[PDB]
Amino acid sequence: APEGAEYLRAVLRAPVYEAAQVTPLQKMEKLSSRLDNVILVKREDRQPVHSFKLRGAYAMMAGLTEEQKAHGVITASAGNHAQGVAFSSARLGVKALIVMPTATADIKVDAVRGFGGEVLLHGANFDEAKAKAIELSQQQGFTWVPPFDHPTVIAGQGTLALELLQQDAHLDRVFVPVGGGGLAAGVAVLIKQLMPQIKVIAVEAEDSACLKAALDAGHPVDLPRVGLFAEGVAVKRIGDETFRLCQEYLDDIITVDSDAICAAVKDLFEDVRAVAEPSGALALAGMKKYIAQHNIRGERLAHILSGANVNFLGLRYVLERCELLELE
Amino acid sequence: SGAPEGAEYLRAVLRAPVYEAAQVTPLQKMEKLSSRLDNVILVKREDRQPVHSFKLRGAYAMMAGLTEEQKAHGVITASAGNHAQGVAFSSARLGVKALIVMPTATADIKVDAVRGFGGEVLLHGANFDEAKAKAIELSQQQGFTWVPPFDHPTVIAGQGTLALELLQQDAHLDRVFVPVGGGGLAAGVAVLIKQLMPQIKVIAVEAEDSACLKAALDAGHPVDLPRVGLFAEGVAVKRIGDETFRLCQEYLDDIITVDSDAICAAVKDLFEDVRAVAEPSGALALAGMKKYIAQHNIRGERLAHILSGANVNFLGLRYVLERCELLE
Amino acid sequence: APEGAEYLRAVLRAPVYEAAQVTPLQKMEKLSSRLDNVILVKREDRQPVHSFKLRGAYAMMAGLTEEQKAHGVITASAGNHAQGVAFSSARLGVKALIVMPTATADIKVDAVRGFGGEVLLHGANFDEAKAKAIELSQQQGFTWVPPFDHPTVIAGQGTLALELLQQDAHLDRVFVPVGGGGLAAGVAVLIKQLMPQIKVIAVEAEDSACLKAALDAGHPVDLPRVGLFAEGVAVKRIGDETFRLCQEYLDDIITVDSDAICAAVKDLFEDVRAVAEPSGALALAGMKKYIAQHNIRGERLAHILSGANVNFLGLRYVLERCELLEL
Amino acid sequence: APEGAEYLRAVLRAPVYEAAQVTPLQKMEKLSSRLDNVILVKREDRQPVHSFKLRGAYAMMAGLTEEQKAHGVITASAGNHAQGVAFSSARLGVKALIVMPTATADIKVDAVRGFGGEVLLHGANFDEAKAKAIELSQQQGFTWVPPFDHPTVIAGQGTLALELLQQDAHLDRVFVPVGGGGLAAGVAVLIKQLMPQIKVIAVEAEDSACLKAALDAGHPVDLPRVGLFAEGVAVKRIGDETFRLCQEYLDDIITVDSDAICAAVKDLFEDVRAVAEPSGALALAGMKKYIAQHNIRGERLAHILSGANVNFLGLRYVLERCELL
Repeated sequence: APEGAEYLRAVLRAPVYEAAQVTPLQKMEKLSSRLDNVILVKREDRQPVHSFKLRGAYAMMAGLTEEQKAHGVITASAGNHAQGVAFSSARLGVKALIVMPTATADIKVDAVRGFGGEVLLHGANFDEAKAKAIELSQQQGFTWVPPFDHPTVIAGQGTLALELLQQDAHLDRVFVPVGGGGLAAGVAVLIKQLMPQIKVIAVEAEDSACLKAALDAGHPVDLPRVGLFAEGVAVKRIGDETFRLCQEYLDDIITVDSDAICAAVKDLFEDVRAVAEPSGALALAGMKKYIAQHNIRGERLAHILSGANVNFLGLRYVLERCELLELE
Repeated sequence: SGAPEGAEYLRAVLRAPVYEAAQVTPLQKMEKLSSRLDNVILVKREDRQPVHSFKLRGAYAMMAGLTEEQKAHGVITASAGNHAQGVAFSSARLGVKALIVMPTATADIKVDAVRGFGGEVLLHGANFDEAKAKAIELSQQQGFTWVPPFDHPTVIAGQGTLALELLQQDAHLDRVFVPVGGGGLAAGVAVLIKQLMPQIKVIAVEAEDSACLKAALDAGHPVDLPRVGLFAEGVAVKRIGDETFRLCQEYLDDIITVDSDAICAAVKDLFEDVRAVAEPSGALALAGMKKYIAQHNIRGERLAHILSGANVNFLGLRYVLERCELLE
Repeated sequence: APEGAEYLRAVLRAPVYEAAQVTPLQKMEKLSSRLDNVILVKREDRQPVHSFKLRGAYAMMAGLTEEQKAHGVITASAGNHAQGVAFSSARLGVKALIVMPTATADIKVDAVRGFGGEVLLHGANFDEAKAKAIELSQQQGFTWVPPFDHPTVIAGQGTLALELLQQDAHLDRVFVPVGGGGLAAGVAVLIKQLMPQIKVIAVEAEDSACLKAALDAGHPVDLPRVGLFAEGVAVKRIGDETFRLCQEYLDDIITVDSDAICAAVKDLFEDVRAVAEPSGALALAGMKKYIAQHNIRGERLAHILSGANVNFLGLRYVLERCELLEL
Repeated sequence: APEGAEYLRAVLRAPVYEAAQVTPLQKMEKLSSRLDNVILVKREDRQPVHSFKLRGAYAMMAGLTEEQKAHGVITASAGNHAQGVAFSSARLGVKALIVMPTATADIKVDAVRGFGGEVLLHGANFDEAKAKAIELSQQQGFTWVPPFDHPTVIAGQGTLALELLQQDAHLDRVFVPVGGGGLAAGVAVLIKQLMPQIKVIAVEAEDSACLKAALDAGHPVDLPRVGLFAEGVAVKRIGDETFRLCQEYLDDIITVDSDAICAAVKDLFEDVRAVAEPSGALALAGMKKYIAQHNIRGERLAHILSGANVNFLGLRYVLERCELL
């Protein structure tokens, strides 16, 4: 449980650039002209695993002891965290086992194996895959790699915000997607240590708003049901350490429905020619709603395209909603 | 430079200054498709060009070859898509005025793409034919040099640089599959390869409802098609070019046609193997190759196709995805 | 006189990456095994102008007022600062006049002109060139671009240190060449705000040690004579604001002679295939002498290759001294 | 003894881009203004081993059978060829032994070891190291990787000329340095198959003109003494196949003295900021002499910076000659 000062030094020490790279901060030209603001996208889809999660996973796994590395790492994931851990394991020479639910698509399982990870199909949902991963952790001595709730993982995602401040120090507000809150905690703790004038706003899907629920209650709480449309942010309970940072450093939170998310997927395809996954377009959808609700004009605003690992046939849903939005 | 022989085309391909605007594009193995089809299946990534289609090669070679008088008088063409984007980019890079005529009903995103590349756009006509008629009239009135989309020896040599790159990126290639609209790309690839590695088979691929080259090969000369399908916009060509048909009839090894559903399946294959979203004409050649592999029971070979373009309407993707879902 | 926190925010705000770029931090293999330390070199020669000075020049010039750019900028420089101001003016669309001594090599003034700067040849030495530059500045109203003594110039150079910390946070010590003191002040203030456990060592040539003289006296002092071998560090008086920061944040200082500098040129050519100018190999020379004097083993030590704009014929002196060392 | 058409197909089939890269063709701005020609330099010093030799070595080594690769490769070289063979062996996963004279400088032995080659120091000169290389080849079954006299080596270097034609098709003349003639043969045969109107001119140091000697006699002869200043072109006898191709396809040959080479080293340092070794500046020197001898103006002229693996202390002699000029 470090203070902001220690987090800043951990962000600097995190060796993310042995696996991840500095990603472009690109102006969205069509959307900037339309919304009377300078809107910039942090293109985390350009990482080797096509999401940001490589940063925190590699940071945590490089920081393990020689003993822990020799016994390998385990985790449970539906996709993006699995590719982060598989890729980091190949680079570090460490055995990695990823438990995924039995219903996981072959393309996702293949991607994890292609990056050098061992895959175990187990469980009817993510909760049963995580139970198997923790059980196997204690039984066979694998080290558990948490997808968000860990200071070294938060520091790793914080490298993203450090790049932002050097790529554009005149930023006014940064919009961050939230699942368990690893990324939001890293961005918010880093920015509040270096350039606290910049507003950090968390964005959540309406049917997956576990941080909003935790903020309302004043502590982490379980959601009764989590929507599955945005896979990456389908988290039932915000993390303990991530909530501590988010409750302390976030300036605001906003929620958006499936329609806004799909509109943002279309916006990013037309402005930067990338197909974001729904959780990758989430922060943009929040920013667009924030801009209208608060009548924001003349500012420099950034959102994180956090991932672009999309199911091809799953794009039918996104495109159908976009067609339905045209009819109105 | 009116009806050149093979040796004169070869030297023309070396002389085309395409690398002042275009770039050498990757030749990638499609891993999933290669393991599934028992061949090494490679894709030439022409979507990686600055205008996201190969048409920059022919347009820039032809426009850079014009006299100092013609350049000072500017160029003109009629197009709503890739050819217009290639002419606009070339004119910006050569510092030459370019006017592009499009039908008044053309979508804003198409018009703005050509404008963003540096081309003046004149909206005129109720269809492509009237847009072309205006452009030819303005060519006679105001002295613009018309830039043909395929039927020109310098345009053909410009596209031929694609095949010269292929021979250096993989000289162990067995067969190359090429989409055909008016025949410019196929003529350049065929004449180049038959001058340097004649043992490589070059096979043209056409949409069933847009096969003006199969019609011209059946008749022995260029003929007009009654109706042309519009699904694959890039290859919606009513009549093959005179010079391209001369080279295609002389140097092609085979031709094949595929229906809309085969194209849609190819779009899905390219999104899952190389993470690109091809437009229908850009997946045409892969559709052609997959039918050819099955009809001829081909195994253990090295086969290449050209992803010729990736300028896609986002909302147009829902038909492609609907057909893919019906395909299982 | 900003505080450490203000310098940190100034470093982050410095728009240096509109002109300069992030330079490699390379390991020197041959030297590392020989001296039993991991020795890293920051390759500032890889900047478009082939010295670090682009960072501070562009930051200061981008930060003027629209009125100041309309009137233009002036500076006096013998080489590397001139190419930084020339390049920054072309990128910013600003008029730049550079006063250089009449004896400046044609290759140096052509490089400044090639980068898009007006050159005025005047003066028997750098002093008379600076005097004419300040004179034209008061008369015609050109904004003077200081080579080192300016918070925004210092903040610009500080971006080098911020890169170092993200490229290797397990560094033990960083060795910095010192002329006027802007780079050493940027590097030292930045690192002491973020990773104060890291040691920052200034390195000066013996016949140009105006920071050593200033530290001995407790204030900036004038040097009677300054050696001209290492052109970039041939400064007679340390800057006021750079001295304040250097006195406050530096961990140590060391001086070296012409033989050490020439030996460090040979080292850099054989390990990383670069021809450093004498000022660019200076920090390495200090590092080697520091390692021996303090018996340093098993540490991670970085120096800055600050520039590689060498007069070809001027290399005879360096090669001559290296042959004498070989004998 | 393949024909021109066969070499062309060899150049296309050479898999050089698995180890080597397409190098820049750069205009020399200062020298182009001074000499009233567009003077372009092909920067083969930017190859991973800092010489063109990685092209020929990788193409030959990749063309070996699986059994040959399993038995390993051997060569004799104290400089650039050693680094090319070493680097190719690391990319192909093949064992390589390199025999070098016992007096070879440490930095040269370490550069070959760093690229992944086994070094055996043996012999009082190059001839004694080569004899040990062939001996170890005949006993243990190492495949001998020739530095120049081999059709696949020649076709590997010829990729350099195929790049040149696509980088600038309005080239008038190309100048190539010659040691054993593998580079010149590959460049000359490639260009004469595709754009024969382009002149190819061999350049040789006077102290090492084994190709001019072979052309005078009409067949490969032995040079009595060879100059060692330009190490990479210090070859006693032109190859058999490289001479056959050079004699048929070159347009001209020109020699230069040491001072011309030194002046060219200074020109390249001031125009492109590289320190060429003497063999790498040889082509430029020949081109400057050619330009004056034939009053060439307003043309597009290319030379090959063939290598920049230089001895630092050796620069003292070059610098002294440049000050005297």
